[PDB]
Amino acid sequence: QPELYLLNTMS
Amino acid sequence: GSKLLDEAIQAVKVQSFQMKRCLDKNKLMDALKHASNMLGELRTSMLSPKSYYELYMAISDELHYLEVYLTDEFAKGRKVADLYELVQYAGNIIPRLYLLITVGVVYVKSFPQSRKDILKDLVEMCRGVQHPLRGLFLRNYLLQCTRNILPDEGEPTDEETTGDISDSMDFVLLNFAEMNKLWVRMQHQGHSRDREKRERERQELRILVGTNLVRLSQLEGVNVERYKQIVLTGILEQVVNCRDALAQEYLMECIIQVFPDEFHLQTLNPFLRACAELHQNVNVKNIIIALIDRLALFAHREDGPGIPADIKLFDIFSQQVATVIQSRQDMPSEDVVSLQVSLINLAMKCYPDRVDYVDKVLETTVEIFNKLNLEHIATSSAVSKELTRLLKIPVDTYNNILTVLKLKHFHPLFEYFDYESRKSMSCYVLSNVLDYNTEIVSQDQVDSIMNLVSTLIQ
Amino acid sequence: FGPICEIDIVLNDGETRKMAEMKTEDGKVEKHYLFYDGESVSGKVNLAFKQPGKRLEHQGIRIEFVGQIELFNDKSNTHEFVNLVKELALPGELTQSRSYDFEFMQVEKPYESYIGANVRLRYFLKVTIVRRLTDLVKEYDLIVHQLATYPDVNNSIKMEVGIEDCLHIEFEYNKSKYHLKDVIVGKIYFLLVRIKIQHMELQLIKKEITGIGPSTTTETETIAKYEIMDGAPVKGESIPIRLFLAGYDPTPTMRDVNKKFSVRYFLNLVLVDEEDRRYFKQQEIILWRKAPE
Amino acid sequence: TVADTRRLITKPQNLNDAYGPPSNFLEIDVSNPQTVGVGRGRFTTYEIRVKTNLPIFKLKESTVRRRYSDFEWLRSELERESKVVVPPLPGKAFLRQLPFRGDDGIFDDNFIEERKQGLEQFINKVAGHPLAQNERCLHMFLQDEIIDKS
Repeated sequence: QPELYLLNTMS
Repeated sequence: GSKLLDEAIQAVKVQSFQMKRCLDKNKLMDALKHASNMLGELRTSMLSPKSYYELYMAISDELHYLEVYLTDEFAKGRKVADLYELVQYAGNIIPRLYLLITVGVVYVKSFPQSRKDILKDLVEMCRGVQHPLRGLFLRNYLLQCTRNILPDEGEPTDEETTGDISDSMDFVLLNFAEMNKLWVRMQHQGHSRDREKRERERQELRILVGTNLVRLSQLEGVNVERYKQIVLTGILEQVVNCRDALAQEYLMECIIQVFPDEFHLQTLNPFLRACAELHQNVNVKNIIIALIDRLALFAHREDGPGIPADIKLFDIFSQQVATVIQSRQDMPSEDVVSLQVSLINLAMKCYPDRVDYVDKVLETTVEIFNKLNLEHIATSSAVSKELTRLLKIPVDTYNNILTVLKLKHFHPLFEYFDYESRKSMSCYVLSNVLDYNTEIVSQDQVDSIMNLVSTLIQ
Repeated sequence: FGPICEIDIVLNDGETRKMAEMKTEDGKVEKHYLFYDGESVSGKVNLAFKQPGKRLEHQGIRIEFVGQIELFNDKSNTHEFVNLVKELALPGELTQSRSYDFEFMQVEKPYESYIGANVRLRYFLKVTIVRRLTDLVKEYDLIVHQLATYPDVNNSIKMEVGIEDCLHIEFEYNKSKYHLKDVIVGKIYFLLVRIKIQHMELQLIKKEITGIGPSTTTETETIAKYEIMDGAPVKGESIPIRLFLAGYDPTPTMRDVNKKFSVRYFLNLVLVDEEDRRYFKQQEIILWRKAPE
Repeated sequence: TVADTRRLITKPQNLNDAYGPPSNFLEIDVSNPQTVGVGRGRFTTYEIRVKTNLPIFKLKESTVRRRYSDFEWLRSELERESKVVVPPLPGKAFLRQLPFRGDDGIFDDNFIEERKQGLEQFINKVAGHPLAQNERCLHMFLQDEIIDKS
């Protein structure tokens, strides 16, 4: 049900 | 509906009943769990600013019973270990920080060594609450709890205390900067069609931000040089850079009101340079007039120093009001003249002896009317209303009306009136020279009386 | 009738020795004597004879110090990692009550006692009286904690993460390794914010990993949800974290214990937007039991 | 020491960031229903009015006309490429097109009002999504005045 989005490691 | 408000205050009363119940039994951690539950009601977004304000006031009263419970308990030797830490266990941040502020001030009184660190902590940990409304009220609750305990100069000399006036000024200026941020933020939250409602809502909450400036003036240790270099510098930085007319207008007037006239004289050129930098929609006229009005009342107040001779008011204001009006994009003619009115009023109340100044306003008023390529100015027009009110001040205020007849540029302003107003104004001046009896008239003033009759009849 | 005999164990230092607590299933809290790696276990086995007149024919009495790992509530999966025997009596009789001294010298206890979902690790003394068809057995549980000192290296965790051209944030936790009553001091710094964030919270998550190789179960439990921000920030906005770990009573990190199971902790930073979409980044932290001075 | 007041040091916030207007503004209004056509090929169109300050949208303001099939087209385009579990639409009402009901069918006012709100519900959840903003169909739908299905 709840939308999870992993935060990407930034360059 | 407005049920929410009541339902909330019901639940507050339920939980604050069980709070004091546990406080009577000395069940502290059980008390704070209900304190947290009570404070849970401040997490709502559903209440309007007015409704929320009422809910805050309610909860602030209840927290005070807890605050005093702790303060006494600690003062009688029975101090609770790790209470500052313990309240931070609360999962929700709003309850957590209100409790942290409460426990904080108790620690400051009970442990003077920790004052600087705790104050500096409490102001910094409020950065958690980014929501405009809730953050404003949280940071307001910080400012009121800390009212009595901030460093100052007339203090007890307990040489294990920490923190001085400089830490107080940073404390409040920081809380100010953050509270003004949240208040300007309010302008852009929510839907775009409620722009007039938001600006009504923001207006209600201006007092919360203004309290910081008030709190700064209440510091005995804020002398004129600290005001010059730290406090006004601090405030003007936020004011010009917030680029928001409502905030700018409020806070600039709020400065004028809150700090003493001693400080205003030493900071005139900075303040008026700030006036020129404001947003176009700010009423700059009302700021300058209010400031002049406060300095007028300072000139006539005896058992006080009066105005220093080195502070040349007229030379400052004449030059700056000019520069301010230059910086405006579309100032009405009626407004420019309302400032010429108060510049006279300044010169009259601050330098009665110096008639030459009053005539230099009028000479400069002529230059204004002469420079403005003006259509015939009706009596119904607002410019005429003000030039009427301008000229009546020398007539109504002076003791000897013969002294008005010795003003060179008093009469040339009659040219710009309506036919109707020349007849009325000439009548009014001549009418006053009979209502008080006449002495023998000198050469310049015999000339002026005939010129007043020539405009009356023709 | 009842039982013919009742076995009781009593440790020589049972008055002075400190006890400890363990959270089992359905919130129960058992309290047992605390031991450390290298300590000796010694005391008395006391047999209370209940049925006077009758006699107890046995083929021997012993006492065992045991430390074992139990997996999936399955007796057949139990592995003992420590076993020490003391024979207390040769085959014989018991007419009356007797007591036996025992001493296990400088006992190795390489692991900390743990009770989880799919794993238990426990130590105990097991007295056994051997009989012709059915042994009288009595277990006596002990907690063992494993201690450690301040680590050689303890770098702060610092990291920029984000959603490209929507949200960039830099977070920092002051250490990689925290003791059980330590404090997460940290900050969140917003570099770019083109979403509307409602709130942000720091979570502490416990993972319990059991099995070997492709045989791997993981049991996740969220031990804390700690709100750290309320409302929408802009860029340049700093948000302070101060999370006290004393309030959640966690276990230490336990890594490949007996090559059977792990238990690991994670700081899960979670932001939540106006439409309830949820953005997160997980970071392992090591928890460790500090040796008191 | 009586209280743990530890915090990490922070970079002061630049004043232009603190006071300057936020970078996350996005409101979409589905509004003003109108019957386009006569007789058998009648349908309702709605005015999709956008306001924003995100750099991924080409126009900070736009106003375009849309049909319920256009909303159905968008949701089908995003379901195929985007890998975003797309929110539902208010519903295809087939039984409302059937004849001789006790209401005006697909042009009932309660139906149109409830449809209209459900479209605003849909479009704000989809247009706020990060992964949906990268897709070309969303900008085609919101800011081009006619959709090009090819």
